[PDB]
Amino acid sequence: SRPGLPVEYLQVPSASMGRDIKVQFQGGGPHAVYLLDGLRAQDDYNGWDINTPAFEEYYQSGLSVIMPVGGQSSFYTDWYQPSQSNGQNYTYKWETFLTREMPAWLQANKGVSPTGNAAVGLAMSGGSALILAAYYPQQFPYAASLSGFLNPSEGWWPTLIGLAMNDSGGYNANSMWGPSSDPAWKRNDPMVQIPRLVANNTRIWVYCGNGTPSDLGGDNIPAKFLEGLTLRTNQTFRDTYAADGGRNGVFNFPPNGTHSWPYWNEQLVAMKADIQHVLNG
Ligand SMILES: OC[C@H]1O[C@H](O)[C@@H](O)[C@@H](O)[C@@H]1O
Repeated sequence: SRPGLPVEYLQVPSASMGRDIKVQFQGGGPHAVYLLDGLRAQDDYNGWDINTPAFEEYYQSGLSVIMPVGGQSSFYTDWYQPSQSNGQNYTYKWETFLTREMPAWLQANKGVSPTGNAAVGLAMSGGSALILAAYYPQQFPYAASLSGFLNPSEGWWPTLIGLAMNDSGGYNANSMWGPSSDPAWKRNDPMVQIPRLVANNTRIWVYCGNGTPSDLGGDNIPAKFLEGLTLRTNQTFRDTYAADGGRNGVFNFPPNGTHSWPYWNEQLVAMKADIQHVLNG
């Protein structure tokens, strides 16, 4: 990162996962932007730090920046069981980590507020961000989804998500939310949870690109299909939000936008003033 940036790397114990979770962190205010990674999340650095100047862009913004590290194919959710076939030796509990363990550690050690924050996700974690806002409104009054999979329980989505998770580290969607008919699928479906976002008055920022090249993952899915379905589902989400009385959203579907880190970063920059005004202001 740019010289002079007070960027830290932390080891935050997760009791629920029985291991330490690495977290990249920049201070600068009591409230924070949680920057969530995609399907191919690595164990060294969060994709936002690898691919974008996020820390530099939010330096001296009055907001802290939190980039959890790890959780390949996790959907930032609490799984039913260890991923069956790839030999995972514990159960992912990333919702517990993000909503309890991590904010408790950051509050106790640094004074970061557990409440009044923003969740910003892309691709895999676009839906995660909205789900976090749906069920933890005090923690996340603001959520952004950038090229997110916003109707994971519908139609071919469980199949596509299963394919993409397998293509990213051999993870099993069935171990995560059960068979596609299990209640966990709808529970974690932003489209289904729109009325929670409306009643919570969540400030939502929803971007979606189209075409190629793509950083969505799921490269094992026939060319162009995931990229187009992601757009169509985002458009349906947009229409449904309005139909359900939603009145606190920004929807950015620029025709030249792609599902790629450069556009996701452009959106992160574009929403900065928006987050500042909503969270601080
Ligand atoms: O996400 C934050 C959670 O953990 C914090 O430690 C609690 O103080 C509370 O603010 C919340 O239950």
